[PDB]
Amino acid sequence: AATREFIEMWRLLGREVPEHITEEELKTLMECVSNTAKKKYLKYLYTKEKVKKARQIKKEMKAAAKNFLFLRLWDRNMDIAMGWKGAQAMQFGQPLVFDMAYENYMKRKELQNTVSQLLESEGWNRRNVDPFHIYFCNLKIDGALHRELVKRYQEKWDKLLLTSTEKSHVDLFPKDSIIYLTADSPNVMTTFRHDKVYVIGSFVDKSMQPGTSLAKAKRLNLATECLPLDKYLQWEIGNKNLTLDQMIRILLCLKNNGNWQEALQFVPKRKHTGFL
Amino acid sequence: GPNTVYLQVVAAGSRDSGAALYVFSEFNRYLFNCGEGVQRLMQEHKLKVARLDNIFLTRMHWSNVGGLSGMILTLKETGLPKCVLSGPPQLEKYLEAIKIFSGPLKGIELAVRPHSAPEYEDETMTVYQIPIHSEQVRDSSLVVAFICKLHLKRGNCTPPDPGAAFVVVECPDESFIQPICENATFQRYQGKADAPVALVVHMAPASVLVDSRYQQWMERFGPDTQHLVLNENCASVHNLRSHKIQTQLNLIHPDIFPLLTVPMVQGECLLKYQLRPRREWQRDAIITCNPEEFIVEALQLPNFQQSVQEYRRSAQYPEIIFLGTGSAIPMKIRNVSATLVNISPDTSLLLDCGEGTFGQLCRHYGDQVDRVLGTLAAVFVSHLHANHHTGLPSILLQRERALASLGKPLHPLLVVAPNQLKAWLQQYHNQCQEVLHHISMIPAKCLQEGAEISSPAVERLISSLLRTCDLEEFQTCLVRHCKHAFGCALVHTSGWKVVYSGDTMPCEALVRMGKDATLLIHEATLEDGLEEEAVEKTHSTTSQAISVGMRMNAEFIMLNHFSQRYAKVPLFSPNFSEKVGVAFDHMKVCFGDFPTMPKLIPPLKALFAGDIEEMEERREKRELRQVRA
Amino acid sequence: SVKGLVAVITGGASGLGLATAERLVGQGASAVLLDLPNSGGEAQAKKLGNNCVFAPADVTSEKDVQTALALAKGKFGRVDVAVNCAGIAVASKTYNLKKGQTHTLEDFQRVLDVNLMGTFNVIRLVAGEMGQNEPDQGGQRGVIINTASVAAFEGQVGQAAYSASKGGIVGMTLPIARDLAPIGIRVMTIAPGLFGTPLLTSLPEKVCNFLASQVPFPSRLGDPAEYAHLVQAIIENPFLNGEVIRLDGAIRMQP
Amino acid sequence: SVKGLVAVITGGASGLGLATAERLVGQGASAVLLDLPNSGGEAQAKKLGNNCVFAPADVTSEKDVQTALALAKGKFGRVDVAVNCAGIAVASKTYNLKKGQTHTLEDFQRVLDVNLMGTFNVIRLVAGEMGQNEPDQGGQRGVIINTASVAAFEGQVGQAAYSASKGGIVGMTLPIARDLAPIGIRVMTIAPGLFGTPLLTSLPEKVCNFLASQVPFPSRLGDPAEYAHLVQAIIENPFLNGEVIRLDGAIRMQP
Amino acid sequence: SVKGLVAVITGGASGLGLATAERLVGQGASAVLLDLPNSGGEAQAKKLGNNCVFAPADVTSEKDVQTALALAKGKFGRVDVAVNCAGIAVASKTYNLKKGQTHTLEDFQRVLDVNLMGTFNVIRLVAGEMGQNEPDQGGQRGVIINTASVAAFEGQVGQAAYSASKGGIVGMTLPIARDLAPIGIRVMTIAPGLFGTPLLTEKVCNFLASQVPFPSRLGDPAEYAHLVQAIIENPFLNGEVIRLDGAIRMQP
Amino acid sequence: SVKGLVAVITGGASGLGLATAERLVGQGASAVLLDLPNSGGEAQAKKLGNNCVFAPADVTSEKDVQTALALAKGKFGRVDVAVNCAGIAVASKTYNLKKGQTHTLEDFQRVLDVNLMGTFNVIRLVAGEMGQNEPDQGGQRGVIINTASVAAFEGQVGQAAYSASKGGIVGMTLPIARDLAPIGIRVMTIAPGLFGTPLLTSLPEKVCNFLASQVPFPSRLGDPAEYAHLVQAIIENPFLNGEVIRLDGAIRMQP
RNA sequence: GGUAAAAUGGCUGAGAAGCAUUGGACUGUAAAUCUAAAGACAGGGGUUAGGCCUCUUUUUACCAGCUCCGAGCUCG
Ligand SMILES: Nc1ncnc2c1ncn2[C@@H]1O[C@H](CSCC[C@H](N)C(=O)O)[C@@H](O)[C@H]1O
Ligand SMILES: [Zn+2]
Ligand SMILES: [Zn+2]
Repeated sequence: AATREFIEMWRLLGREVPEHITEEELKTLMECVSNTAKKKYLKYLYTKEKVKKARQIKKEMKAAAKNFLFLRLWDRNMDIAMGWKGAQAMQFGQPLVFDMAYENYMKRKELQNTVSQLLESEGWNRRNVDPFHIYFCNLKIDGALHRELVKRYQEKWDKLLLTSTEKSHVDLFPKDSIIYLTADSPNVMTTFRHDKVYVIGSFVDKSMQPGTSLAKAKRLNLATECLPLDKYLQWEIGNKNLTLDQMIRILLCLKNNGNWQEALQFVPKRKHTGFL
Repeated sequence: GPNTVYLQVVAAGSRDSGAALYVFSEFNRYLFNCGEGVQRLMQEHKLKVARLDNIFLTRMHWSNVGGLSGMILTLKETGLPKCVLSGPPQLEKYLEAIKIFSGPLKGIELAVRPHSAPEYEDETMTVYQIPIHSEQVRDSSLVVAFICKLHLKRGNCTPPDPGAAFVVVECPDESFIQPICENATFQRYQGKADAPVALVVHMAPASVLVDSRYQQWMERFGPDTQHLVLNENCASVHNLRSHKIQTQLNLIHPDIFPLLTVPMVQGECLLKYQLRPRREWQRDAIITCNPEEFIVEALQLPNFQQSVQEYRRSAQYPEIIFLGTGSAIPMKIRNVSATLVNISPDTSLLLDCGEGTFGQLCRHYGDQVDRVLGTLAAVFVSHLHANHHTGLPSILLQRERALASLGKPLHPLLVVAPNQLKAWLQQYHNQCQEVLHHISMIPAKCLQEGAEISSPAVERLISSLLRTCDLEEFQTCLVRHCKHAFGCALVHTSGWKVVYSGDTMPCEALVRMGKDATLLIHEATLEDGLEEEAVEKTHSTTSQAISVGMRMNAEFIMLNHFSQRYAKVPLFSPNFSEKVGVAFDHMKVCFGDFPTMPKLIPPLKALFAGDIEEMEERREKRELRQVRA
Repeated sequence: SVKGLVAVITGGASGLGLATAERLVGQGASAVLLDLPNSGGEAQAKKLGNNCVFAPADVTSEKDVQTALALAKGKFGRVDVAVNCAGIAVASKTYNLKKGQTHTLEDFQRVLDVNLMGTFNVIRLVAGEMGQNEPDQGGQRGVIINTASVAAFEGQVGQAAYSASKGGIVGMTLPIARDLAPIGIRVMTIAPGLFGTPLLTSLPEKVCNFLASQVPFPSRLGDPAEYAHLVQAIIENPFLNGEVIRLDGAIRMQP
Repeated sequence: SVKGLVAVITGGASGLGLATAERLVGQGASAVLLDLPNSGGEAQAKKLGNNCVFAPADVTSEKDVQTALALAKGKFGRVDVAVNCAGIAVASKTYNLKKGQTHTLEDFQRVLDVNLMGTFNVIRLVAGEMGQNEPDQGGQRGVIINTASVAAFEGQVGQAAYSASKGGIVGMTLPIARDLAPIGIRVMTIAPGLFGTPLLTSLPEKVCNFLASQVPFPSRLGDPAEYAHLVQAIIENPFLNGEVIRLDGAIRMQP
Repeated sequence: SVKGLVAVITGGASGLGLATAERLVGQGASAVLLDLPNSGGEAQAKKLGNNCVFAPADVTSEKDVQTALALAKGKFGRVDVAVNCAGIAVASKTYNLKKGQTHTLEDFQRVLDVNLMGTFNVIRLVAGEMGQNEPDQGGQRGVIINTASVAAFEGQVGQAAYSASKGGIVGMTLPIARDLAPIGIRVMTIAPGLFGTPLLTEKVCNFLASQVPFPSRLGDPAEYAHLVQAIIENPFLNGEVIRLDGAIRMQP
Repeated sequence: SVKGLVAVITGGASGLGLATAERLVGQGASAVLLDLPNSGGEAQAKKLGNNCVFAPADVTSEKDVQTALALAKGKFGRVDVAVNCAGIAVASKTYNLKKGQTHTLEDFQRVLDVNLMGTFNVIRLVAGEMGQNEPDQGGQRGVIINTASVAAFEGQVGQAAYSASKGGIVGMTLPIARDLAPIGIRVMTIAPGLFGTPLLTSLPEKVCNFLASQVPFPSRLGDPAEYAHLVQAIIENPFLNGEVIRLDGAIRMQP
């Protein structure tokens, strides 16, 4: 199309536009109708090229650089040890559910961010001393989330020690032992219960539409809870919704006998001054 | 130069709203003809007042400066350092007169740019003021017309865009047609190629438009010139939320909640016209009123349908109409305080005249407003706070118009009010526009129980009031709200007694005076939570009003003057008995409806379930914060 | 050689117990399948041919095993080999502090009765059956082969009852071998690892795949044909007695 | 040191349990004697002082062990050590061809449930009590010590049920230690071998005298005080877990 | 099976290795005898047929084993099985208080060099030879079988050096199997008891034969060869010690 | 009690041997450190007081061990306990197909010449010294304690020479215990797991934390004071002989 | 319902950059590495020369307006 002409002319002006471009992202560019969307998309491409080029120079700068008990094969041993722990957790661990029913309310950017947060959350859960048993409920096959997950994990997807299913959490656990964590719940989480199942909505929701998780929970008459962020720290600025990795790390700290003043260490410091 | 500039019609000239524009720009904002109720309309449609630098008034008349005080106190609470007015030179005297009932309004700064003052230019627009004097210091024959010229914007090479000018013309009557036609300054822009005026806003009665001279005057501006006409011929709903609420409540009880009522382009609400980007009749936000959607939304409520079904399967004069049941600021659903009393089919009494009261009355009665104004016998003003008396001049002018239309003699109205109100109306009559020739005012102190006849004229006036309203006796007492704050009580020959408290606190003189009242109307500004604030602000809480009513032993109790904190409904404490009721805008209450009123509580709870739940949640959060403090 | 031998295989209607029956019948031996009546033992017996007879019996019951042995003696005339492949398992931790759960005594007792008690019952009755056999020219009267998973040496979490039963079998292997030495009966034990039997399929698929991948060589689940091959090797070899052979793949099971 | 510790000793009214109780009470600890009502444990509890109490219970029944643990918690408010020195023993060959005798299933069942099932019952019920203790500086919550004679490794003729029970105890030690590792409870096993308990004294005097000569060094029957010393050493050492220790004096049993 | 399969058998001139060679060649395999030049294994290699070749070598010497493996590669082209059946034995008490005699360090070291060091020396080279084989469809490249007597568990009086070497082999089995697992080589160990080797063959031998529970006789190298063949055939045996004993547990 | 005992500790200038010497001297015994001259054991002997004497000797050569024993007899007059806590560790694969690398024979030989041959040399020379002692009232003349490793049971990739040497000690601990039984000398073996010796604490922090997490309970590296405590318990107990004790924490080595 | 300020979806920034994350490597003890993936400062709009201007959402503060002149509780 004619978009390449304005691309080159803005590159001559250097108005925060990518140095080069590929065909597929170019078609995505003409699939942007607002000049603001095209400007934001071009800036995203521009910052991608800059960071990719900037990090390359670090390789060049690095290029300027008996009796033993064990061979230096530590990475394999850590991986195998985490695998054994995960295999045991898949049988005797406490279930934790990620609800993938929010695939409709997320745009492409929020979908990619959700996948990244899910990757980080699973990685943090694997390394723990007492991991959960992570469930991926309402994960429709060949869906957008499923396709992205199998793209990022590649062949590891078939070997991850977690249960992925197309069913719902209500179809796997008794309705009494299910607690749907959400920021809009009226009930305030007091203590971590080891006999309950906690559901975390795999949601990003940058274009804030609060109450989605609460509506989904109340539709099935499920119990709801909210973190006592307020009771333990001075909330200054920022929405009380937390990322998936922060939520799983808070739950892991609580699960391991930690107190609230220690579990809330993973809340970003830019949101609260300090504890009470 | 700014990148976008467009106009917007806040009010379309309808008899109940007046006319007003709203010039929006990236650098400045302007307003024209701030009439009564303009603040409420602009707040409802989310029109920001943060950077309202200038307000242009095209004529020194209450239809153009009615809501000026409300806008001034709002901009102040907004934090604007200075606001500049433009129009007739009489504004200075008007500003002096406003301070009589208000304070000195020290915070905000007021400036006046009369027509004789040098031209004013801004970062986005140059404004010229054209003084026009009708054929044949108070001046009743001056009208100011505005010609606004935009700044030339250099092109992006893109050719530059020359400034496009628009003209606002006010022609209140036929007497102004020739001065407009013979004006030389208009011929400078009209008969030329200089920036052919993009759009001309005409605010003149339709009888003026059909005149041949005026028709030729508009045609001489060129073929490309548009013409917008706000001429009381508009058919558009201005208060959408009020219509929604009234239609929804009408589904419960129809009687208690009655239903409301040369090329040229007739103005509509929220109609726009861009000038800087391009020149088009945008028309993207035009309000659309459809009762079917409103009743569908009401019926789909979780509990409304069963509640109204249960109420319905269960199954005269005087009648009270609550025109306005809100305290300080006009809001989306509740206007400022007012109460119409219909003693007889031929006589009526207005219990309080807030700002824009006539607008609510016109909306309530529709084409019957002229007949209603004929029956208006007296108006009672209780304490000189703003938004309790500012709507009086509109009522007086509309009463004169209705009497002229209906063919009745102009007999002066009877006003019972504190003597301090005399100074405000006296200054307005002397400096700005003749009013006093319409009222015969009676001081409120002269009607006290222990009062004495100050003058024989006062005794004659009060006797005339008793004859006209057919009342047996009229009494007033000093309630404990502010300096010179009065209640009232009316007793008819039939024997029923009505008592109006007014802004007050729990008082003993009111209880003593209003003993054995048939119906009591009491202030209910706050709830039990903020009794300390109520004492500090000299107001009564809900339980305080209920206790006052019970002690006085009234047959029924009604509450009004709800605070801005309250959005739609007040709380319904278990103390709510069969005698305690609640008030909403535009409901009609008769003496036979007292048993019905308690039965309406479940349907009203259902209709506002979400709002009351949100209010309860907010109160609980506030209580938790207070405890944790 | 195993030609002409008669074998009694407990649990020989599925898994490890069926592979040995298939191999022995194919080689030319006669087999008797000893399994619960609910299992489709009769279908496998019909499939294997005229040298296979299904005997519905319960190992935990003395009368049932006696009736099965009587049927085997009536049909074939002698008993030369006995293979104990019947065995159940349970997955339950001894005590779960966080969940406040305790291992039930009923589960432990049932696992102990099926795995350990039933094996001893079959051993002590089949030994009496072999005692009447005329001695082979090498002095051997019969062979008894047991099964005791590698959990006897390296238990996993939630594998207390299974490890206890298998460890009991392993510990009692040698005393029984010394007991039957005068009457010329050899007692041998096999310690299979992860062999992909219906017992192991109770675990989730991903756990099974990970466990298979962790075998040093070959990195796969065990094949019951390999178990049958080892069983035949034990029968043919006359000098294997009172020893536990781990058919594992060199896998050591982590906690 | 073991001062202030509270210990529950099953079978602590004679033999190795009584010796362990004597040594532990002597060092300043508190002991609870868990034995049968007719074992005469009340006399021993009275003799050992007010720091030792007797709780009549049967280890094979859940209710009796629960009542005994409740009594111990009421008296001392804490349980820190659980030592299992209980168990019957029988002696009969699996099959006696020359006499036509077959091992009875009742004797095997009785020895199995008293020795193996009772030990697991006590362990699972005690772990609930130890789980309520606050972890110490090292994170330890309690120590569980079991007994499993050397018959688990090298059994003799007639020790079929005994070897099965002891081998089951040995095999289940590692999975149980892995189960309670997150809790903070250490599990250990001891192989007493040949000791001067009344069980070994029930044999003919000549047989016992000959047996004491078969120990390489020291050439005498084991002293129960030595077993008590080993138990105390296991309690004191914080790094001993999931291991079987043979306190046999380098003896290896012959056919 | 073992048809067309090449095996390298250490100490094949006589003993358990000779019987293993006889059985393997009988079944259709190819054997390479690796023993001392004076052991007289050339006559046995000639007797067995054209599928047996005598390669004189000393297991303690790297050069001898390398030349023997080169000869095996030249003759047959590949190596698939390695059976380490060589070893010496010595009876001597650690200390005799009555006589004042002390076990000599040279005697102890000589046994370790042949039994333990020789086995590892053969293993580390035959594994390199086996690494060149194309993987079998089951993934297997070769099988290594070691011999370590039951002295590694219950040694007798005077068997200090012998038990040390055999226990070393038993302990070495598992880590070597883990080392060669990615390559695809199975390492297995056999623990023979009382066998009719030339070392063991009147009163003492008769009593020892009676001591075995069942069968009450000395072992048979034919049975040892049968067990070796079974280990070769079975694909799931790896990193384990098998005790071909007869249920005999030695006494002090 | 160990008051008055004289102990010879090989490799006692650092690691487990130093901790054993510190504990034994603290309880009132006397120790003779036996380690290479360049290990700086003279400073440790000076620190421990006049009750401890450094003997510069190499366990591989017979002459230095004899000289050290003569020095110990001259200084104190007798040898009652011998603790072998000296050894080198080497990690190297048997064969690396990708790199084309082979385990060199020199690395294998020098591990045996220290861990296995040196231990036996010290044992045989000390047993002569202990044979001159008058027998104790219990018939004992001395105690010899070796130090194997868990690598002798679960070797990892690369620990082929280490496991061969440590496996030899586990294999030979029983025949030696029978050899010295008439004299009255007890031989015992300890197999520590992951201990915080200086050779192992030099590893980076990340791998040290991983190794600490590997141990089930307590989830930390072993403390040499615990090894010294176990050595003292073995010395005091008269019925421990010819057995290997795993001081591990229930850690089974990962492959 | 209003008024004002702010908003980093892994965390801190700076206004570039660090600490992090995912897949792969059988590492000879700097793997303290190599390689592939993901890098969007609330969300929409516009324009724009950045940067502004606007709409929406969320977080945190805040929400009546009695004027006179002399008699000095009433008088205009
Ligand atoms: N403050 C908080 N308290 C409890 N759960 C929370 C939380 N913040 C996030 N979560 C959980 O983690 C998820 C992160 S996404 C949050 C957005 C969601 N639309 C909502 O506002 O409800 C949530 O869906 C919820 O499951
Ligand atoms: Zn008011
Ligand atoms: Zn008021």
